[PDB]
Amino acid sequence: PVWKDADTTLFCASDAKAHETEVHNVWATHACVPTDPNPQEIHLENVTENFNMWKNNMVEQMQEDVISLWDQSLQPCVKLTGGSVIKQACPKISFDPIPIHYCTPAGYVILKCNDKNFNGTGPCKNVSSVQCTHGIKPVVSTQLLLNGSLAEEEIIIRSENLTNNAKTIIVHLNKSVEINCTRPSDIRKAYCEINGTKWNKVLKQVTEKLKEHFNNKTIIFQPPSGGDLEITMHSFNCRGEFFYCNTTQLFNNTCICNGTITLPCKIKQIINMWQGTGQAMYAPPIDGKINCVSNITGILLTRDGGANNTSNETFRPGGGNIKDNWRSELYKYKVVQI
Amino acid sequence: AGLMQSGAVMKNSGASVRVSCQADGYDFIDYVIHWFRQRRGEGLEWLGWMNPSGGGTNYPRPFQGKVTMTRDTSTETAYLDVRGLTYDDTAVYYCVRDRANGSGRRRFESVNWFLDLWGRGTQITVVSASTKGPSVFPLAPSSGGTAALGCLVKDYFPEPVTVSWNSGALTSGVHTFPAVLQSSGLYSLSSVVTVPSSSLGTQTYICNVNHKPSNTKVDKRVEPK
Amino acid sequence: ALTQPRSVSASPGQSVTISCTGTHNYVSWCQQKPGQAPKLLIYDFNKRPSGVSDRFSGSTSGNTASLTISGLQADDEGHYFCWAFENIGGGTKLTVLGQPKAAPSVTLFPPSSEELQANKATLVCLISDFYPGAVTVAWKADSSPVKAGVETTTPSKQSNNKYAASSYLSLTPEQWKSHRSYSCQVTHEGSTVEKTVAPT
Ligand SMILES: *[C@@H]1O[C@H](CO)[C@@H](O)[C@H](O)[C@H]1NC(C)=O
Ligand SMILES: *[C@@H]1O[C@H](CO)[C@@H](O)[C@H](O)[C@H]1NC(C)=O
Ligand SMILES: *[C@@H]1O[C@H](CO)[C@@H](O)[C@H](O)[C@H]1NC(C)=O
Ligand SMILES: *[C@@H]1O[C@H](CO)[C@@H](O)[C@H](O)[C@H]1NC(C)=O
Ligand SMILES: *[C@@H]1O[C@H](CO)[C@@H](O)[C@H](O)[C@H]1NC(C)=O
Ligand SMILES: *[C@@H]1O[C@H](CO)[C@@H](O)[C@H](O)[C@H]1NC(C)=O
Ligand SMILES: *[C@@H]1O[C@H](CO)[C@@H](O)[C@H](O)[C@H]1NC(C)=O
Ligand SMILES: *[C@@H]1O[C@H](CO)[C@@H](O)[C@H](O)[C@H]1NC(C)=O
Ligand SMILES: *[C@@H]1O[C@H](CO)[C@@H](O)[C@H](O)[C@H]1NC(C)=O
Ligand SMILES: *[C@@H]1O[C@H](CO)[C@@H](O)[C@H](O)[C@H]1NC(C)=O
Ligand SMILES: *[C@@H]1O[C@H](CO)[C@@H](O)[C@H](O)[C@H]1NC(C)=O
Repeated sequence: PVWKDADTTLFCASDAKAHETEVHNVWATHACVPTDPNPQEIHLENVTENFNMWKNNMVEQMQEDVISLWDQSLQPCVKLTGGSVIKQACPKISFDPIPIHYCTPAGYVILKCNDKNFNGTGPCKNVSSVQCTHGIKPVVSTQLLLNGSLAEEEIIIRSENLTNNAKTIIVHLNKSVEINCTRPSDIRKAYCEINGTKWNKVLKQVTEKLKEHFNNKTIIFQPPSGGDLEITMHSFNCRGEFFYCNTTQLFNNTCICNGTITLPCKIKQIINMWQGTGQAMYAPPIDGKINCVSNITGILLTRDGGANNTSNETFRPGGGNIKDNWRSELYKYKVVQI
Repeated sequence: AGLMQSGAVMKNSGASVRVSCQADGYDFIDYVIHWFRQRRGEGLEWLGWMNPSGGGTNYPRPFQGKVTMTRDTSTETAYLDVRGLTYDDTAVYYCVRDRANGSGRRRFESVNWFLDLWGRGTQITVVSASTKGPSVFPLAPSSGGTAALGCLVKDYFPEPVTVSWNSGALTSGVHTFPAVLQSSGLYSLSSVVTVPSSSLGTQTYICNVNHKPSNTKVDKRVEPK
Repeated sequence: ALTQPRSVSASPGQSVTISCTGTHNYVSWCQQKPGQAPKLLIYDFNKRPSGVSDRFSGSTSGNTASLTISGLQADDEGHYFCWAFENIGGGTKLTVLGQPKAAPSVTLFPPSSEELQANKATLVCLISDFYPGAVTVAWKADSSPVKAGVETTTPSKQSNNKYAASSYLSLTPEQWKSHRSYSCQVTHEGSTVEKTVAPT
């Protein structure tokens, strides 16, 4: 065995049905390969290897794939960009993401870190060799991470550096909490339901760990300070509808109120294109009950700078870089060539 | 690669102002932008940063509510807003691109903020407007270790005042300082003459101050005691 | 939040060192010339980007980082500053000596009779005839430092290529007649002079 870190074009694999109209299947039948039946892992005994989740090329290829899945699937009636405007036909689609696996070609292999407190950047004691990652759902969402993998043992805090306030911090939860979003049978308005008891228990635990990493300082949360609608609220796609939820009450400092927390959301039809660019118009929503249950597995936060001369650290929710989503799922993988 | 900032602006107490930074030569949408402030005589202060991709921001507690940063990605332009202008806010404001932070591929590999590309700065001057001609006062000479005497020109607006000595015939060792803008939004300036001590009681010195904005001409003789 | 010395000077062909004291955190350096926009020189204590001269170098030793400039040229005349994230130093004027150093005359003028007849008290301190053009002006009431009411002007070239500066301390007569002593303290290339004045 002789290897070195390398960057290569991976290929995706999935268990898409070839006879499906749901668009993640349509896209994976042509873009990916069938997933391997009986797959092999081999533990590399007494091997220690340094991973680094914040510099990892898998994350970038997975972004390009997801970008290109959305551009093929989402059908906005109008697209308006730098002077342009294209009107098209915009039927509604069957939307629900499916697990994707990422796989090395010949001559390369994917190292996977099995050390279960692994924050994402250190050296790793219990390394494995695999041909594919596990099944990652390409769900895009801001503020909260949905339908992801859980932390194995203790809640984990990831960041390229906590002392640099310009770097996103990613909290990976112990134990998931359901978020139930529903537009029922004026018609843009919906809401999400969260069990306040479970959630606050978890949020208390998340502050105790943030306290660990900030020299037992006083931790408080605050609404996002600025930016576009997609980052200042928990945004996401359910069944092709673009939901935007005010999550202010999710971070209620006062009570670290324990019935059900209900967040006000709206289904929007004008959305910014997350290919930077411009905006896209979508058709008004379905009739009947649009309903999505999702595990909350992670949160993306930003620490407020200044405040060295103080006794408190303040955090605000916010995504914006969809790539950190991917990082929260690929932090244990690294591609090498033999 | 370059940042082109907007020209200098003048405002009164209260009010708001907006100053822009126009990127060119590079992909504005990657890379974070910080703003920075320098008051006259002080060092730079950090005002916050703004990720032009999603518009996310981060301001130190002393400036949240007083500063806001925004952008327009279609023209690749950053914007800084200073609300509730006080005389403290008179300063030089700088926008800068940090190649170490941002979305997309070309982060530069520096753990510190890589404050790479700087604009030239925009001057925000807070002058409580109105007018007000100045009052002129003698800096009288008193206590080899020769003589210096002069003129204090206090509380006027706007610039400028002209100062001269003996209606322009004295030019030897005279030096009129720049005006300084005080807490009151009014300017003040001083002018001096080094003279040989053997000339007090025999050579005579007059301040000639002229402020045309308010029709004011004063002649103030400086006597020692 | 990072100290830094206010001025530093040396002559062509020599070398100088700017320091800032205050962090153990990665520090980078910038050089702002007159008329131009700042440019990065050193990052992360001692690294150089491509396109920066080998005369610039960086070093750190327990809570103080240093920028060192070898083989000084007069194009290096400028302002130099450091940061460790949002922790910034006050900046240092670097002068490449183009003429012999000259200490300042300072004279401190008390409130004129005529301004006190108008209920105002302006102390004015005029510093003149110095090179390099960088000084510190500190007001003292009796023995104590003064923070409020101080407006100082930046050194501007005199009529003979030396520098002058002016400083003003604005008081009401109450606070004026409440100290018995007031002084202007001017520091220049190490040496301080203090002129004192009294309600008399
Ligand atoms: C190494 O990783 C495997 C994953 O299959 C895990 O089951 C095992 O407990 C790990 N070993 C140690 C010592 O943690
Ligand atoms: C992650 O762990 C490594 C050691 O394994 C440590 O050097 C690094 O500071 C840690 N980072 C965070 C964000 O905890
Ligand atoms: C939600 O969380 C439960 C753990 O209680 C897990 O078994 C289930 O797979 C999760 N659903 C997802 C990830 O869609
Ligand atoms: C959650 O993590 C905390 C500390 O991070 C720990 O005390 C607790 O046992 C964990 N809970 C679960 C369900 O693993
Ligand atoms: C989600 O909410 C709907 C309507 O409020 C409810 O009927 C449904 O049972 C909920 N689902 C879960 C898993 O709680
Ligand atoms: C919320 O979770 C708690 C567990 O802490 C449990 O009683 C139940 O699942 C929920 N309670 C209510 C009142 O909804
Ligand atoms: C934890 O931090 C607080 C500071 O907010 C301090 O007052 C308290 O004593 C600390 N607790 C312990 C057990 O040290
Ligand atoms: C969410 O609601 C709270 C209080 O009503 C506050 O954070 C903010 O006004 C709302 N956020 C929006 C409208 O984006
Ligand atoms: C926090 O919880 C309780 C609600 O029962 C109350 O103190 C307050 O209204 C809440 N804060 C919010 C909703 O921002
Ligand atoms: C999360 O998984 C559930 C279960 O399949 C699905 O119904 C829901 O749409 C998913 N949420 C998102 C945002 O993809
Ligand atoms: C930021 O984190 C790195 C670890 O990757 C550490 O070396 C560095 O000291 C931290 N920041 C500063 C300013 O030192």
